[PDB]
Amino acid sequence: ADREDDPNFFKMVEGFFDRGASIVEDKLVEDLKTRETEEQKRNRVRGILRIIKPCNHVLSLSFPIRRDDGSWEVIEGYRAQHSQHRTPCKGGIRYSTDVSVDEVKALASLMTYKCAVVDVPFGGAKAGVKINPKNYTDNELEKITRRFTMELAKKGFIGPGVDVPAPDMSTGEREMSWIADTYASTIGHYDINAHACVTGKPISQGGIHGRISATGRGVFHGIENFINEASYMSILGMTPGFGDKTFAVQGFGNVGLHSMRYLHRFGAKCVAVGESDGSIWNPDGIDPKELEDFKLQHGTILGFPKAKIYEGSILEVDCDILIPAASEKQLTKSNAPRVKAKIIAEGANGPTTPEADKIFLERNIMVIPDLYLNAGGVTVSYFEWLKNLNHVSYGRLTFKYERDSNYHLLMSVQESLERKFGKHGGTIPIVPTAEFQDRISGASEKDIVHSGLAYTMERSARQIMRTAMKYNLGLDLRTAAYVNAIEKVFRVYNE
Amino acid sequence: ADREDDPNFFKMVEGFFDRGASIVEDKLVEDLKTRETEEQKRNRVRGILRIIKPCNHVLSLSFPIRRDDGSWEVIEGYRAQHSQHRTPCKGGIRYSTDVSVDEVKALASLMTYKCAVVDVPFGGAKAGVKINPKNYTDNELEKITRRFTMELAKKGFIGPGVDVPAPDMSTGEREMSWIADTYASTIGHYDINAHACVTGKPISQGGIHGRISATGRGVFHGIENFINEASYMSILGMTPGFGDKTFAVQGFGNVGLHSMRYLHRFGAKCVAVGESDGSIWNPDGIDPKELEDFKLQHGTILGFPKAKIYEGSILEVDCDILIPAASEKQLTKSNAPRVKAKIIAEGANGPTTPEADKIFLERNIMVIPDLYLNAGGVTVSYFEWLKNLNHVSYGRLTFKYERDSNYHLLMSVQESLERKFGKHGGTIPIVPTAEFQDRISGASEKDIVHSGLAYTMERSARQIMRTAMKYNLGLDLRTAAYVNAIEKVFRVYNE
Amino acid sequence: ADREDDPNFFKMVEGFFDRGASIVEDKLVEDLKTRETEEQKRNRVRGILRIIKPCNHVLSLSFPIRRDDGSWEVIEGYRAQHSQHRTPCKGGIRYSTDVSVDEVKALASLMTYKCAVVDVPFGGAKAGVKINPKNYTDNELEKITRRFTMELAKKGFIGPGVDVPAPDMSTGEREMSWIADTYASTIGHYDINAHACVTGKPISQGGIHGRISATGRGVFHGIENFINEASYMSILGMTPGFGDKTFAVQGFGNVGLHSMRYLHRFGAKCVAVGESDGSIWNPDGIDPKELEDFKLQHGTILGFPKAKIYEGSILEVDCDILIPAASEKQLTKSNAPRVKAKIIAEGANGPTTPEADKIFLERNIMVIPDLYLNAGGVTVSYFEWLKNLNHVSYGRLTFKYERDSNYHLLMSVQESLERKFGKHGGTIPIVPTAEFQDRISGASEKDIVHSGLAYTMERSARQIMRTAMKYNLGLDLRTAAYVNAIEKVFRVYNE
Ligand SMILES: NC(=O)C1=CN([C@@H]2O[C@H](COP(=O)(O)OP(=O)(O)OC[C@H]3O[C@@H](n4cnc5c(N)ncnc54)[C@H](OP(=O)(O)O)[C@@H]3O)[C@@H](O)[C@H]2O)C=CC1
Ligand SMILES: NC(=O)C1=CN([C@@H]2O[C@H](COP(=O)(O)OP(=O)(O)OC[C@H]3O[C@@H](n4cnc5c(N)ncnc54)[C@H](OP(=O)(O)O)[C@@H]3O)[C@@H](O)[C@H]2O)C=CC1
Ligand SMILES: NC(=O)C1=CN([C@@H]2O[C@H](COP(=O)(O)OP(=O)(O)OC[C@H]3O[C@@H](n4cnc5c(N)ncnc54)[C@H](OP(=O)(O)O)[C@@H]3O)[C@@H](O)[C@H]2O)C=CC1
Ligand SMILES: Nc1nc2c(ncn2[C@@H]2O[C@H](COP(=O)(O)OP(=O)(O)OP(=O)(O)O)[C@@H](O)[C@H]2O)c(=O)[nH]1
Ligand SMILES: Nc1nc2c(ncn2[C@@H]2O[C@H](COP(=O)(O)OP(=O)(O)OP(=O)(O)O)[C@@H](O)[C@H]2O)c(=O)[nH]1
Ligand SMILES: Nc1nc2c(ncn2[C@@H]2O[C@H](COP(=O)(O)OP(=O)(O)OP(=O)(O)O)[C@@H](O)[C@H]2O)c(=O)[nH]1
Ligand SMILES: N[C@@H](CCC(=O)O)C(=O)O
Ligand SMILES: N[C@@H](CCC(=O)O)C(=O)O
Ligand SMILES: N[C@@H](CCC(=O)O)C(=O)O
Ligand SMILES: [Zn+2]
Ligand SMILES: [Zn+2]
Ligand SMILES: [Zn+2]
Ligand SMILES: [Zn+2]
Ligand SMILES: [Zn+2]
Ligand SMILES: [Zn+2]
Repeated sequence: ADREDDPNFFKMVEGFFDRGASIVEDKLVEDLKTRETEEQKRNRVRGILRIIKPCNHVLSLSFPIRRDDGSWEVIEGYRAQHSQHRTPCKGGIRYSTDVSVDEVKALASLMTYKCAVVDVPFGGAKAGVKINPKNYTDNELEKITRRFTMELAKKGFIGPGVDVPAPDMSTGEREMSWIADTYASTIGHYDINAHACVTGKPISQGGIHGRISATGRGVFHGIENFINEASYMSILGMTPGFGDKTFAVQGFGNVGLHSMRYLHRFGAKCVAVGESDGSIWNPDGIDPKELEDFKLQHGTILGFPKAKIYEGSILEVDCDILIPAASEKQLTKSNAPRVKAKIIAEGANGPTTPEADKIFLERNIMVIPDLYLNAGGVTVSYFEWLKNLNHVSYGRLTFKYERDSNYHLLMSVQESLERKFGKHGGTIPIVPTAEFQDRISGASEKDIVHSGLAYTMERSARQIMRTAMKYNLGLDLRTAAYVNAIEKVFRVYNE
Repeated sequence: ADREDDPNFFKMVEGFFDRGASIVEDKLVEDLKTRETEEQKRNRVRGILRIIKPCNHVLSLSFPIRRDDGSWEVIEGYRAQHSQHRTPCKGGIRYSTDVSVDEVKALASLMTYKCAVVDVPFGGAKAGVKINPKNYTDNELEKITRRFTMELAKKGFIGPGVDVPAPDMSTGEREMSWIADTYASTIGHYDINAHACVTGKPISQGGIHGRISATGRGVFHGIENFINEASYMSILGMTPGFGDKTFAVQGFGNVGLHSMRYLHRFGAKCVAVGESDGSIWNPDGIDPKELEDFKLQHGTILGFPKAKIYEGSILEVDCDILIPAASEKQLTKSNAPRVKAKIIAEGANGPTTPEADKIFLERNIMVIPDLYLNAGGVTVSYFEWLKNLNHVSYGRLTFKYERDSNYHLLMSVQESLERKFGKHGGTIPIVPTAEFQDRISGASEKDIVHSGLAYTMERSARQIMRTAMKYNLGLDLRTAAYVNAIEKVFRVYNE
Repeated sequence: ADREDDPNFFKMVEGFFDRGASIVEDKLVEDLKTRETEEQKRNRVRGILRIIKPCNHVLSLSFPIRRDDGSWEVIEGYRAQHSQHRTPCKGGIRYSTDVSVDEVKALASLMTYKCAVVDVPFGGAKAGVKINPKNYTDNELEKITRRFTMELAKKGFIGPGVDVPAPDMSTGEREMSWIADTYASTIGHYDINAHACVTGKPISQGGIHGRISATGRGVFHGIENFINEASYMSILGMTPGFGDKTFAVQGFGNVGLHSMRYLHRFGAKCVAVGESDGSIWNPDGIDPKELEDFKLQHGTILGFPKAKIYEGSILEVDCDILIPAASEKQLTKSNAPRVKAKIIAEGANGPTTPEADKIFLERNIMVIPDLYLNAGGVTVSYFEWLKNLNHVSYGRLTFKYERDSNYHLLMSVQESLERKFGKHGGTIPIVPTAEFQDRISGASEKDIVHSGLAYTMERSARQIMRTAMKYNLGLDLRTAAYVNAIEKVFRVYNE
């Protein structure tokens, strides 16, 4: 959404993909042990990547909606299913007038690779409805998200075993609660797992802890996994830890709000927030809760008391971490050289262009790629789907057993020691640390979503770092991610 | 029975609901953050509350049977589903002549509120067939069970993801076995979950441990949690603990007997048991096992040696704990004044009417409401359903692994204690407690049923107790319960 | 093919089953509660058994294939399903020219009793296709197994909850991956468990760790569980353990190879390998990894540098353990007199005829029977089917949480101890041993596969031993197995 650096979104991801695929093409051919080796392996690798790139299924919908004034409006909509190498497909629904089959094809291709980076067992899919939800009433929105769902279900583009959606820009809990309900009510009344047909749902309708803040929490973790690796902080020329540093977020939505929230909590200082109508600034810090508070009461952030209204690209604030948490293609050729930050935390899906990437590369700015950084969402989504399939709130059946097993464990160590040091020690009590006391009943659902997220973010950071160093990609972390993703997906097509 | 206090079962439970519905009314109202405020909320609340109360679907059957002698007899039956706010619906099949669409309706609703109290994710449901089983041969009872399953199946009132029935009065393992068999042999031949279609099954047919005795056991756990609470035991004027307590039991069925078994087990003296033809009595104690033996032997509890035949309402026996475990509407305004017991443990479904509830409160008899006490049934039926869904005996895959790990964990405390106390300590064997040795391979199925039930019946007892004290219901435990059932259900309907 | 002791495979297996039944007939009768005592107790038992013996269903197939050369070829095939007392049926697919309806029938019956022995909740089934796989192309072997999958799909002889096939002779990962796909391509396109329709799948395609290796790994465990019971090695006249031991293996396929791997890993010297074009032999040891490389490089074992072409029945090689791991009816009345080994571990399916079983009995030769010994297969098959159902890799969500739990757990022992022993201890570190360090995150998938298998095999080993002694069967391990399989399947037969 720019001027003279606005590449076709799908091809822009194909561009990233194609790059990380030459980095491994040698590795893939060497891997494949096919008896007809040769270039008849080089090419059967060439064939396989050629099948991965294009979305397998796209469905373009035109369906009518009775507006609230009575009039009829033909509402446009698409869901692309990138890959089935794992079913079901996974990916959000976006309500925007930028929605096009190519944008939605791209977000789709971005989603399989996002799930490969964090080893989430879904092929990618994405959906968009070409509307601007500020122009519609809640009742209209409901009328839309439901009719969109009925069309998806009858053509096989939603369903717990075939394709599971999620939230995105201008969608969220509410519209997730609608989709779930119209599918379960119609196409899947007999389907035991009907409410696993979409993620992002309200806690009470089958959703999971922290799903709303999930993408932003995972954003904090991806940054932490690098903000603390001195290997890179050296190459950057700045010091480890969050306690030093300063950041600005583009976008105050589910991603941005929660990206701010957590970075602030662990010490970092938010100097600048912006949305589609302006940006505010104050190097002394902006408290996410006051900002949020103000945002909720005023429909905008502009004119926040404890900050100035910043004239100028927030992308170009003076800060250490810039977090694009709005939409795509916001860091482009023309404005990359003015970025002033050292780290670009890609909250959003593909907010930086290939050619901004190259500016950042040689300008020694670390772009942490969307592929990995915003996969907090699908992770905690996958957890939500898994919650649905399992039909049990994590911990429920085992809390009392482990609280029990653990005192009996602890009591074993007590008794053993008292058996030996009869009265020299006397009564050796063996009791939980405050922190083991919290852990003592086993993981709760909240427990699993935080730790399982961390585990994923730290592990997928690692195999990005291990892969970045194995190929000397330096700060080009993006293509390192597409290397692991291309790697894993090819494996499925391979065997 | 009772002819002057025979309220229509559905409206009666509707009453209990409404009551609890009022005390939350201000709470629910202030919770919901709807922007359109003031009293558009208060309507919203009794608007949602007005959808909860009525049953969504009720299915009336008339189907023919060929009796043994060769005649044709027509059997009528019903199944009511009260909610789908949780899929599937859960609820028993009862075979009595009292069955009417209405009692099946009230029973179903009761099941919805029940599962809410007890955090089981099922909407309530219930069936009934208008036969006295006693009057049919085993072969006939089979035909009736099967054809009634086919009717429920075709019209979609049974199925693992729609509606999982279960036992009730005059049905047990045997019948569920036939239900599960004709379902899975016809409609379910393809369902990987065909045997999750019903619960209460023979363990050999998909059942779970202790599902027969599970509602009895949950009765005990429910009584215990209060009887061991000094706050209520002061108010009630009785000693904490089961040691000094005497109790009587109306009904000697699945929940009748096993309630006796577990209460007798932990120290309570069962002085009297009743059935549909009379009661027996002995304030020196009746042993469940001897009584069970005699009953299976002579089809009647009457004429049991070690206890006299008690002339009169066993409900009115002198005792600590009165446990209705028969049909509904047995403690009424007629006989509520002269009950004698200080704790009513509603093992049966809706056994004390609201008129009695009133007397009991200002008499300061404590009523543990069926809502919370007999949920030990679904809770294990929920476990059985979960067992079927997972297709593994709990523990099977982890027994050895957990056995080994605890051993190496224990070993690490040892090798570390010796690493410090070189030889003044010597060799310090760290060994499992006899009880941690039982708990060393991890929880078996049995362990999950026992412990999961215990956790459940207490976690729910606490938030009942907490809600009694927050709204000063004192001993109106039922009203706190519905207050919690409502609060949890309402949360679904609006969010 | 033995020209004087070739019983019809099905009847032969019926004999083993008959044998065991008359042993527990008195047992089944006495347990049977039945009011109708007497011998109408005996006759229901024998009627039920009369139901268990015959296969419930057999599908015979004729379907044409157009060969690579463009000619038309009528491929015959079979699937028999023997029991549904557990759904789905389980059992391998076999490609051979021996595949007859009677052979397929026998193998399927062998599956139901096999899973009964190892407590794998599957009725048994088996399919063959009457082809020499050596005589067809990869392309032709795909058209065949794909069309066979379609024939099996459309008549209900494959489906994740109806009948889950798996590998067997001349089938493997590559065929399973086709079955799985062909099924999930078509019929199962909406099935959330389409990929659980078959086991043996590649790991990237829903397979499980070590399932190729699973069966012989259980052959190892099953031998191990017997080779270490002094009671049985006494009777035998051999030393406990693998230390000094020596074995020959008929068959070098998926059972033969890994049986030979694992036995070799834990001591034993493999002295003969054999296939269908001959045997090799070397008393001083055949290293399995060597023989694999040579096999893989030469498509045969004959002329393996480190052994001599053995001439003469591999079944009569001098060794401690003879392992038939090929086809059935290898050890027959003609050559059983000449077998020389003391433990016959039946990794194959039905390798030993009944007349040869008799000879082995009175020769004091312990045949560890197929029924139990090669059930490592289904068990790990079971594990993968569950893997597919649970849609999560084992441990994924709990690793990080368990790590921190154990560290705080130990940290609790540390600080508790330091609180007592102020400075007379000083700093009392408590750390994981090396072994508990490996388990400190919880069980990985392979962890479960390895310990789950081992658990299953030791437990099943025991209940066979337990049965043998109680029935004074001594070395008739087979009848002990059938006696458990009959016991277990019966008792499901309750209405
Ligand atoms: N769970 C999720 O929702 C996940 C989201 N993502 C990605 O992160 C991005 C944001 O998602 P989310 O934050 O949920 O969407 P939301 O709609 O919830 O929040 C959107 C934010 O972006 C701002 N914004 C949009 N366009 C611009 C612009 N051109 N210039 C400045 N600010 C702008 C909006 O401001 P205004 O309100 O003024 O338009 C708002 O602050 C998307 O690209 C999404 O794909 C990644 C992973 C998961
Ligand atoms: N899982 C369950 O079974 C659950 C059951 N409940 C409730 O428990 C109650 C009993 O269930 P269950 O015990 O399974 O039924 P059963 O058929 O198992 O046995 C019921 C017993 O109650 C007796 N009885 C019935 N009505 C009367 C009466 N009016 N006066 C005296 N005795 C009577 C019967 O006597 P006879 O045999 O002589 O008729 C029989 O002995 C039911 O109301 C059920 O809804 C609640 C939660 C779970
Ligand atoms: N999961 C499994 O695979 C399980 C298999 N089994 C049983 O084990 C046996 C084979 O399993 P699998 O290893 O999969 O079969 P494979 O297809 O893997 O080949 C087995 C081996 O047997 C050899 N062989 C075949 N026929 C003869 C013969 N007449 N004389 C000598 N050697 C012969 C083959 O050599 P050639 O190539 O020359 O035929 C090959 O080395 C069957 O009985 C099967 O049912 C038991 C449990 C599970
Ligand atoms: N937008 C917003 N979300 C919040 C706020 N406080 C908590 N949350 C989110 O609400 C969900 C539940 O929060 P909590 O109940 O406080 O528990 P939590 O897991 O500690 O959540 P976190 O505070 O993010 O770590 C989490 O997703 C939180 O991120 C808030 O002030 N604003
Ligand atoms: N009718 C009857 N049931 C019993 C008896 N003993 C146990 N049960 C129930 O039958 C099932 C099998 O009993 P057990 O295998 O001993 O299991 P358990 O959990 O240790 O038994 P309990 O703790 O007494 O419930 C359990 O659900 C018991 O509750 C009995 O003597 N009579
Ligand atoms: N056919 C064959 N299988 C092998 C060979 N080496 C290992 N495997 C099997 O392939 C699987 C993958 O091996 P690993 O990742 O090393 O796992 P593992 O659990 O340590 O396997 P084990 O060596 O049997 O203990 C396991 O089932 C191995 O048994 C081999 O040389 N040939
Ligand atoms: N749409 C979000 C999350 C998708 C999901 O939760 O499935 C993303 O870009 O990753
Ligand atoms: N009908 C039983 C519960 C049966 C079940 O769903 O398992 C009750 O009223 O609580
Ligand atoms: N043919 C194999 C089947 C194993 C499986 O089901 O994977 C056996 O005899 O056990
Ligand atoms: Zn349409
Ligand atoms: Zn959280
Ligand atoms: Zn009908
Ligand atoms: Zn029990
Ligand atoms: Zn056909
Ligand atoms: Zn392994």
